[PDB]
Amino acid sequence: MALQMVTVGHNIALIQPGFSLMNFDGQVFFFGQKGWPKRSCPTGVFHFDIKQNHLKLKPAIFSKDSCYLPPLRYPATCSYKKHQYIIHGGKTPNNELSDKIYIMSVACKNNKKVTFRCTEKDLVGDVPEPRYGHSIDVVYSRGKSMGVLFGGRSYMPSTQRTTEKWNSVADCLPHVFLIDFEFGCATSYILPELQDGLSFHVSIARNDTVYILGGHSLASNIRPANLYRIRVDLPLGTPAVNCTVLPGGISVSSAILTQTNNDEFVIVGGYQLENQKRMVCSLVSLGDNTIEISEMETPDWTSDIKHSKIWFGSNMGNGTIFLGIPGDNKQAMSEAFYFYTLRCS
Amino acid sequence: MALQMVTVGHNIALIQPGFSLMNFDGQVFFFGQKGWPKRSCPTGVFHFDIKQNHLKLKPAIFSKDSCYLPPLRYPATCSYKKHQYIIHGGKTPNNELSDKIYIMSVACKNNKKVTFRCTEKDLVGDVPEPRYGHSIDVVYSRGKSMGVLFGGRSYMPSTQRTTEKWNSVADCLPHVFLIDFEFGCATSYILPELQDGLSFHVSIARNDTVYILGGHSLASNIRPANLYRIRVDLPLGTPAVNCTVLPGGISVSSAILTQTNNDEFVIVGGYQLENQKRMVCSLVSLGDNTIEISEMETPDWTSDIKHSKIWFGSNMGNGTIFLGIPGDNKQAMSEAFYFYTLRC
Amino acid sequence: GSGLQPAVCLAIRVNTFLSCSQYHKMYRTVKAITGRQIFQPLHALRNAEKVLLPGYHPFEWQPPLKNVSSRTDVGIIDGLSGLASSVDEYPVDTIAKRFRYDSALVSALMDMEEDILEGMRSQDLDDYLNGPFTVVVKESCDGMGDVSEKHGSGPAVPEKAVRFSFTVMRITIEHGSQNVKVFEEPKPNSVLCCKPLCLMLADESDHETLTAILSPLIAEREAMKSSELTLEMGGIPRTFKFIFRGTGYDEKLVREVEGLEASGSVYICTLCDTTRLEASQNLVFHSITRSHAENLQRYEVWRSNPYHESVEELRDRVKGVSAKPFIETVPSIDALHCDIGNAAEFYKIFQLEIGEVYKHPNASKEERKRWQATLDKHLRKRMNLKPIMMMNGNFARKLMTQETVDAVCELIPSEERHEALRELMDLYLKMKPVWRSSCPAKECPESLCQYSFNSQRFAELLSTKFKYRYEGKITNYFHKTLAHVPEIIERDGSIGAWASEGNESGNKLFRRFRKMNARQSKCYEMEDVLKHHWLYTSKYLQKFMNAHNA
Amino acid sequence: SGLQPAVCLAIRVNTFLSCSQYHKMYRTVKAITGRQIFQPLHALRNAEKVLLPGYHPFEWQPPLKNVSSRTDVGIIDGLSGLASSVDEYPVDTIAKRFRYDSALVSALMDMEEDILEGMRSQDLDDYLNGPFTVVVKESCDGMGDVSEKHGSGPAVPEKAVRFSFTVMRITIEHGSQNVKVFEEPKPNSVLCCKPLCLMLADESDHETLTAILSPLIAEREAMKSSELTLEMGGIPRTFKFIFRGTGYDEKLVREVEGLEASGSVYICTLCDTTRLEASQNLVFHSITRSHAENLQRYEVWRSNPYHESVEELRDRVKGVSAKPFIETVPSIDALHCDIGNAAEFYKIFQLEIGEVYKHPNASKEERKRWQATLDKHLRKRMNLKPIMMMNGNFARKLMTQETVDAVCELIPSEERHEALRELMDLYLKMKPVWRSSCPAKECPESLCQYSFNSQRFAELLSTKFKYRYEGKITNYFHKTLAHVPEIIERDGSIGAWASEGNESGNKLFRRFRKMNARQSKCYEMEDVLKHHWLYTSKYLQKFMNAHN
DNA sequence: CACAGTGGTAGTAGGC
DNA sequence: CACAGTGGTAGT
DNA sequence: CAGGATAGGGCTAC
DNA sequence: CAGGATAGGGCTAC
DNA sequence: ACTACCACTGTGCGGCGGTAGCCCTATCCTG
DNA sequence: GCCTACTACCACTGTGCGCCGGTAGCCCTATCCTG
Ligand SMILES: [Mg+2]
Ligand SMILES: [Mg+2]
Ligand SMILES: [Mg+2]
Ligand SMILES: [Zn+2]
Ligand SMILES: [Zn+2]
Repeated sequence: MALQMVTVGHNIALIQPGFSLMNFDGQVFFFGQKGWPKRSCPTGVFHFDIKQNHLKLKPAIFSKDSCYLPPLRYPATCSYKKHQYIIHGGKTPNNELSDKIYIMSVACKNNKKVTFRCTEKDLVGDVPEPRYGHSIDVVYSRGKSMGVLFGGRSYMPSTQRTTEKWNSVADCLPHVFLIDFEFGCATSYILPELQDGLSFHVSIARNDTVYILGGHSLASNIRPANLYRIRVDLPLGTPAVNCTVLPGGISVSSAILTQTNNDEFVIVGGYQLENQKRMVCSLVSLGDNTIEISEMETPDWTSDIKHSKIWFGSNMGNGTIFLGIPGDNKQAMSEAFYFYTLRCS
Repeated sequence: MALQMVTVGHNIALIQPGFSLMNFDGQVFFFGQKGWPKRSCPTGVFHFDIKQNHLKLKPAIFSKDSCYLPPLRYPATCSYKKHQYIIHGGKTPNNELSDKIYIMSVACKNNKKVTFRCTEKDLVGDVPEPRYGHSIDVVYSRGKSMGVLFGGRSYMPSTQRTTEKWNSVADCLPHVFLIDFEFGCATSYILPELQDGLSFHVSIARNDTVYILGGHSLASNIRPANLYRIRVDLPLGTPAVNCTVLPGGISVSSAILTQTNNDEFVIVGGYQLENQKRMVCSLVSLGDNTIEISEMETPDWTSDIKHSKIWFGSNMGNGTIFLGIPGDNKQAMSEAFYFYTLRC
Repeated sequence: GSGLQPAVCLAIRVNTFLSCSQYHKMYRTVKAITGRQIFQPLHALRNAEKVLLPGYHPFEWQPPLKNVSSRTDVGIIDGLSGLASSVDEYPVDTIAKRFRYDSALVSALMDMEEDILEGMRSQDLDDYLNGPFTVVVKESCDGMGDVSEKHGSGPAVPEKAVRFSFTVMRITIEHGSQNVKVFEEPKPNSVLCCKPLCLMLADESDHETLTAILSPLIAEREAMKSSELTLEMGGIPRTFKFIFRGTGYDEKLVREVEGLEASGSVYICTLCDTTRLEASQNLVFHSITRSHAENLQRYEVWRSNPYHESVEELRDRVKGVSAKPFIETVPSIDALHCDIGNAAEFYKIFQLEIGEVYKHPNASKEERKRWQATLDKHLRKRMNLKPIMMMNGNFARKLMTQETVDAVCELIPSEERHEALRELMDLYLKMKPVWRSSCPAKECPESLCQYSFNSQRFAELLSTKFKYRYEGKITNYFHKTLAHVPEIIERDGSIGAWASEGNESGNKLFRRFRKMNARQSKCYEMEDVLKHHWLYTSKYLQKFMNAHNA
Repeated sequence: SGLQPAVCLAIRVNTFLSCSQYHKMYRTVKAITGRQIFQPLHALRNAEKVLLPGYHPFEWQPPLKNVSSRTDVGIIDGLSGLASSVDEYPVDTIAKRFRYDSALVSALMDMEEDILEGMRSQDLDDYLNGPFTVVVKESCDGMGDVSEKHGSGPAVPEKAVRFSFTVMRITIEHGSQNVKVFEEPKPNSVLCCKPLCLMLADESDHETLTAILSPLIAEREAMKSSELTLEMGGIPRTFKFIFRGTGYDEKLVREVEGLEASGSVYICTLCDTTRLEASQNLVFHSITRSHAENLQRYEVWRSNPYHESVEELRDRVKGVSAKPFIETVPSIDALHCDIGNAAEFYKIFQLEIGEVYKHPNASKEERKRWQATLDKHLRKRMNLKPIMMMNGNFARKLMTQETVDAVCELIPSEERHEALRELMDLYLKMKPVWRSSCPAKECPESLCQYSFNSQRFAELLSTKFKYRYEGKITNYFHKTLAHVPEIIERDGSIGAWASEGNESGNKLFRRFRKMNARQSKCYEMEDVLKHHWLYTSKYLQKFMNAHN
């Protein structure tokens, strides 16, 4: 609702569609920089610091025990209880997909400068695929946690991939992989209500159910206004999963989620369809096992945004959404992206 | 000898080969600007005020009684009796030559600035054909005074001139026009001593005589090491002129004459050969009938200069010499010329 | 020799831009594949050029041209014109190569000889006539840039060129009755018609160099103004009067050469002696007065100051003529640069309306930049116009469209501004055909008939709804478009016909040749470019290439 | 009728004639001679099909990994199905490529005549369907200043990336003998840098660049693992392929080989050495870096199995932080070697004119004065003008004892004259080695002496020019001095393997995009690639060399 | 040592 | 209303 | 009071 | 203390 | 075999050292 | 001895580095002296 044009002097060219913000210690951190990690930030992770509507991508050190992960575009970023983000999939700057999970915790913090521990979890079992545009989001069933991974784009299987369509993406078979990072044992779940591969679908995990809103199904090339609630059971034994396509779903893709308040998220629009982007936010109130997709007072969108063709961004983390739109003055050196921040009360 | 570079902000683009500097009571003024007078300085004349080795071409202005003369390249500039710089000839930015004489006085100095009364002194009689590279120089004889205009390249006569060679110049037939700026009458005085026409000769005006010195005769395309002395008596009626080919002259051209002290003039810069400049300055001691061109000590010529194919400049009038050379056109509008100042 | 004649092989080498090297590749390839000389070798093509280049066709000027050599064999002479490139003289950073304007015109006529006779026939006249023609010649000078100085021996020429080029626009012979157009360049702004006359490696702003190089051409022009050309064509000793019309100049260049202050001057037109203020107030009722004769009289007034007026009173007396004109330009409008400047001002207007500066006069530089970027992104989205740094004519005539205004309106949250912009552009498009037509008397007489009224509406619209940006500050080209175009049409019959669009379009060819049809040496680039650009403009070769229709 | 369509096409492309200008010439010749001497545009277009990829049948004994077997694909989209959805990563790209399979078979069937003539010339047969170990010099090259066009299309950068390949050397097996069937006589000829992908992108855009190129890289990797049964002269001949990625500028090499930028303290794309460890040793550097080694090092960086800090880890991987995308061969861009070494000698002249060997601390504006002085004197003496972006022609008129003789006219110190003249003498006894397409033949003296000439150049750089090359040696000085001999032993040449052919093909890219292409973002790349394939067609070049 | 021009002379093969 | 391409495709 | 960011400039390649 | 230079920016053309 | 059509191009402005990155050090900027 | 074809030869080109609003000028006003 509260829009303000953020300025990015240096390292703005690193912010690329597909970047992921991660809220550690309340300090917000950028990841998924353009190109590969430059020695100004060999890690690719940056202190995201907006001060007086000016953003400063302050390089962020990693740990000794850390796995220096690549800049992943459109990966699956979720969070935890010290507070460790989970980054699955994503397009490496080499436009090859990651199958690794990157558990980016914080190893320590001093003078506001953080050293992360971006360890690498490899997934035994039904490791989903190298994919992107998907949603990883964690559930807490019986206190035990589990990362629900719902599909996003991938590159065709090697047997089927061809260089004339090398970058052709297929929405992964819509499954639900249960990543138990205690063992990294992914567990696929073929849900019959999930029969249309999805991607760029905002997934809101509340306690034990993840609400898949929006998404783009290139299989149908349409953005289904679907509200798949994937409820998860992790009792003593049988890890079970049941999805239910609730009503009230919204047609969005690449939308940006933020937990403005407790169980009160805000999906500031992504795209209603390719050249019709959702210039209307969508409040999402989550009862313990109910969810209503309201429609906020659409912010005073700047013409630069309304008249844009694309827009990207991610959850600063508290109630704010960092947005970017192609500036296209000359998109050569100066400012290839006009960036904004969108607070929510 | 005190070669110190000069920095110039805007208006550097106005200083060009052919510019003249007029020293009105210590205030030096630049006149011949590149292109026509822009509405920044519609007069074309400037204050050539250097300060901390940085030159500020401060747009001067003319008076109401004036004549907004054109930016004349390689004109004949000469002080005068007050102190009205005569300016004859010169290539207007249209390449045209100005037969007009422009007498630049200084009419107002209430302000810190000046205000020139550039009058047009129309010429009568054996007027000099439109020319440039020549030398007007005032000789004061028996009290009476006359400007001695000699030499200068000029465009071929309107009959012999052709468009295949429209700008082809010929050194004006060597004559010494005597000009009474009190009446604006030129008096051509063809002299057998001056066989070859000259241009870009320095010329030292002393009482009743003028030492023509070190020109370029386009006819022979050679710079004669001649030192013609043109003595000018003024018996009422028709004045009596007579030249004298003195020896010891230096084969130079486009050199800058600068009165360091009285009766002594340094001849800095110029060219000995089209491909070889005159890196060696030359003091010139003068008597009423004496002259001795003593080869000065070579200044600390920077490689910026020594290696420049050309150079140009003019006498700031206080024993000082403003000296420009083609700068590096690494770009188009980088810097017109690198400038320098010599004190002597 | 069942192949082609050398002149046709030359027309091919030329209009197909084939370099002599690539043409030789082709010629030897066909001669080694087929065996027969389909194409003529290069020596033959050069012997043919000798015919199409100036310095071949004999001619006479009944009053011999003053200060012009009577020699009819001079072709690509040095543009310096004996300018002493000496160390004592003014430096010469100029590779100038020019045709002698009389030789050049002779070759241009004898080149269209067939076309002149074609018209004399089609005009119910006798193609054996020798009556006094009247060749109207649009001399068109224009400065060019990014002319990469070459390495090698030669002056340190600037990375700038000047292309003087005369376009033989129309030839009219008087058959007693009236001057009938035995020829009219159908495509006058074409690159095939603006025949080069002088390629300088100079800057059009370098008045010293420019004038050193052009005063020859100007002398030849002022001479041909006062002399018939009894050159023989069609076997008959035709005789031509020349009406040179220097209209293919950029306004910047006109002001350089007609002795006027830069475009930003308070004195705004090269046609009327009015001020930017009086031009933002009246905007229409301004009569052409600025003429080369008047500009010279006014420069002599300035120089002389016969009334001893201050620089302000004086500058007003002379109405901006501080400098001496050395080119008799006819007071007209570079339709190319009128369109470019008017589209630049409409681009600015769009920026401003996006900023609603009619409400918010004050405005941030970065916010004006933001409006510019918004407009850029939109025109790219809707009108598919990439954001260009330096406004061109194509971007313009794609921007001077009701469609571009429809797009811009999407960014103007003000329907009254929508209507203001749409009416402004409606008027500008009901006027642009007039000063942009090669012949509005027929191309758009519906508009010309109503041009004065449409421009009155445009002016009062700038004063009503674009009150901003146009109170005491109207662009030079707006003033020309509104005030003079009707008079320019009553005088010359057209404006687009009389634009530098041909010269400029030929700058493209200058580059094309300098890179692909010239010896890459400062000594020979201008000579060769001039040769080949002349050939390109030769209606003989263009005919031989139009033989698929002929 | 004497002109076959292929010959009129050769005339059209090699004479750079546009289809419009060729049509003018054709209709004119046909209206003049009456004879339809030139075959019409449609006939040339039907002939192109034979020369463009996607015409000649073929098969790879091991069918290629993730490459369609279709022998009927030509100018496909370089996007490669890259989803331009707004959800995905934008595509500021107009990419058009040949499928490297089809491109290579078209190059071979275009050199069919050349290959057969060369095997005849080598005591060999035409009944010899033996495995020709083709050697393909890959040359990717960012162009820049590519004026983008108005009209419908993605907001591409004013840049390009011309991936190309020069079939440098086809060698066949003859018992144990490896016979050089055909060897590109003009390696860096723009007539042989077969364009393979023209993408209106920016090599700096690793995401876009890689999206466009990784299909080519996959085809290349699969060809490295297979054998091409192509029917030449009516015989099915097998072609093994060896791709040497060498026409990459060091900036692009480092982009695509996972390496830090040129300014990195890790100074080479060949050795793991350091900008400092190379300003001291300067000659003795085994070529260590290899795309395989660089992948190992990238996954070592990523994983950090030894749990090292960023500095220790970086020094363990030696700058391989990014993932190597292209299997670049650890070689030198003789062109950019000349450009960089000559810009270095240019700075050297600027500094000797500044005598910074005595006055290390000098004013920025004084260094500008020195640049200006050298500019003026080189324009005067060496006649070569001051250029902003150093080029190779400058680097050849400047890397000349004539030029240092001219410079010495600007330095007072005669010992500096001796130093500069010896430096240039060594650089000019070294350059022939990494410019000559085969120094073993063109300059074997300079090659067998290259070790010593390089030791001397290095010791003189350390001694006389220590004001610039103590602890900081340029990357191309370290390549020239330390790696050239090993590359010659390995590659047999360097200039043969430069981006000079690709870069010169940038000239044709512009010439076509301006003259021989539909001026529309939808087709500029397609048409330029078509016509720059043709131009590079040895078939058409032969037809144009019939007079010889 | 890049290379394919860039085109106008000049010189050199041929014809007659 | 610049105009001559720019080349493939579709349509005569 | 020294530690850390940091802006700038020199340096490498394009 | 107001007059004059003057630097800067807006404006015109290229 | 022609020719139209499409949906645009370059010529129309100019300058100037630039990026990107890297790496080291002179500021600066704390607490 | 003519002409016609062919080719060397000159000394260089561009393609190799981007980036951006720029210059020149005008002129009108906010800075800034200027004691
Ligand atoms: Mg102009
Ligand atoms: Mg590159
Ligand atoms: Mg390149
Ligand atoms: Zn007017
Ligand atoms: Zn190395």
